[PDB]
Amino acid sequence: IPAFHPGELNVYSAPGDVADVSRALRLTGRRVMLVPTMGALHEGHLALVRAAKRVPGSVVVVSIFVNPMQFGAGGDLDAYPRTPDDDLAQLRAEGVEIAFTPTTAAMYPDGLRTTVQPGPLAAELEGGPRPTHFAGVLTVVLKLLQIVRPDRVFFGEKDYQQLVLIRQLVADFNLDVAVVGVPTVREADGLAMSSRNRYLDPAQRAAAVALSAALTAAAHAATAGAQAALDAARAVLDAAPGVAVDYLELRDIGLGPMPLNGSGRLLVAARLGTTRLLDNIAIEIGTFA
Amino acid sequence: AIPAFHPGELNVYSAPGDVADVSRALRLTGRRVMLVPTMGALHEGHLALVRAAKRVPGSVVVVSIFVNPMQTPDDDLAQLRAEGVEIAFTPTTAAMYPDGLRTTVQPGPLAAELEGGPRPTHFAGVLTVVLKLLQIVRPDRVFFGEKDYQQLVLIRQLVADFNLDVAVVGVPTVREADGLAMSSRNRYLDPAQRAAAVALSAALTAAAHAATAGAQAALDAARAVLDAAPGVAVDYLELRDIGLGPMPLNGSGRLLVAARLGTTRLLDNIAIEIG
Ligand SMILES: O=C(O)c1ccc2nsnc2c1
Ligand SMILES: O=C(O)c1ccc2nsnc2c1
Repeated sequence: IPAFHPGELNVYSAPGDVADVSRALRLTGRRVMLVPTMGALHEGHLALVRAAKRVPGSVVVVSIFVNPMQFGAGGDLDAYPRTPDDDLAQLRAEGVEIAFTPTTAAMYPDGLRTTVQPGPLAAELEGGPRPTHFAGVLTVVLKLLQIVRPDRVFFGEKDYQQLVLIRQLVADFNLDVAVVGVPTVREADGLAMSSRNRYLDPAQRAAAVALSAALTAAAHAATAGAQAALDAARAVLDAAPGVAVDYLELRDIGLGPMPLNGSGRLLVAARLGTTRLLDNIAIEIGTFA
Repeated sequence: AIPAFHPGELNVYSAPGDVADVSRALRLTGRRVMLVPTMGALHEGHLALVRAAKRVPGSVVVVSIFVNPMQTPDDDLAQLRAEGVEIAFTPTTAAMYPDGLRTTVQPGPLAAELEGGPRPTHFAGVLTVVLKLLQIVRPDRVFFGEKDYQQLVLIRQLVADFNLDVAVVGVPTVREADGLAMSSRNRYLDPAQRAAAVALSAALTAAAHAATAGAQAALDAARAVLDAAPGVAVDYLELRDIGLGPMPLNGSGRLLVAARLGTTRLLDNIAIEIG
């Protein structure tokens, strides 16, 4: 065990260090909560930390790691926002006791060798033109769960397809961890919080409200059935200046090889300039809404 | 409430949640959980894995028996009983794959080589079920035979690459009196094939002793012995480093062979020390 100073923020970069501290904590009965992040932390992340914190006897581990394997070549990786000074200040403000900030060399000492192969859901939606993306995400989340061995792991619903694939990973590999999905945190106008919102100029920021407006409109229209819901969202997106829709799809909650029944998820992805935004919402169809 | 566990008797569990609960409860009581994965049809080679697991102080031995569709019950169970194994884990296919084949493990490029030649997806299946069994049973140590050497290397890659907290223990191949590596396939060999099959081990041990004269003398001694046998179709005979990369100029390596006798595919491998 490296030093662990309770009541303050302990930062570990070595996987063996956080693994040893985590195990020692669990053996003294603390329940270890993991919040995996890519840093550039905002209130949507602090909502995950806060949910983890309110679990009785919890110690919270927040990982910060910009995982190269979920990024495609073509500039995305070098462009991802890195603000580590701010990130650690926020965690200290929140009373988090452990930040895990591994190096690429420590995570990938053998490059890409054994990896996770997701099911067919990973080839759709965000995965369509980024066919290796979710293999990257599931591989890193598997390693983070094995290093930290948390009791529960916390993800935002904003990246809903990712949350679903993570539940698949946990079920399919019999992982002994509870996956907690936490509702999206939104700006006062409805804009889903995201580290990539910083890339919208004032006009794009004004226009971006159309995603959440479209989704909320669709959720209320849905008393009138699926067609109405989808046509309401499309009309709102169509009225928004310079919002370029990539997909808008209504699916079952598990996103899967089941037809939509009464409860669904409506998902949108759109480009504003170069910035791609995602959002989604729970939908109840007809009698159900 | 934890399922029933009776110390000193064979406790059989078919439900993954049950063996998980019992393994967790036992480890908290000061036992060290040892896992021996098998596909049943047990022979002396499997009992040597059991015996290695049993000698760890505080051990409780978990033997899984599961025919992995992706890669006699009573008799197997009696053998485990006679060895004093306290837990057998006998899941159905449905209990292991309740959502079918969905998230799986993709091995590194080693899985494309050697055995991965005729069976390109074989090792994805083995690594997937191995990862699952490790997560269900969460053993301190997991035991595999050296006879499936490439499999063992790939397991060790799985464990390192996914940061798994288990010790992988490789146990030397158990052999018949004439050196033939034990395998349930040996029983299909007719008398002429069984007599010729001894060339695999004879070639390898000849090479291991010829290796004081260097790598080419070792390979040439092994080929000469295989060349002296009738009806032995050699699929490969390769000298690699101990992690199955390229053999270095000297130092430790491993020599692997595979051959077909009739319809039966046999494999064998041995440590080699170059010069
Ligand atoms: O930073 C996040 O929003 C985030 C969201 C999902 C993640 N999966 S692994 N690391 C992740 C980080
Ligand atoms: O029965 C065996 O010889 C055997 C050998 C290796 C295995 N990896 S998973 N299940 C396995 C079973």
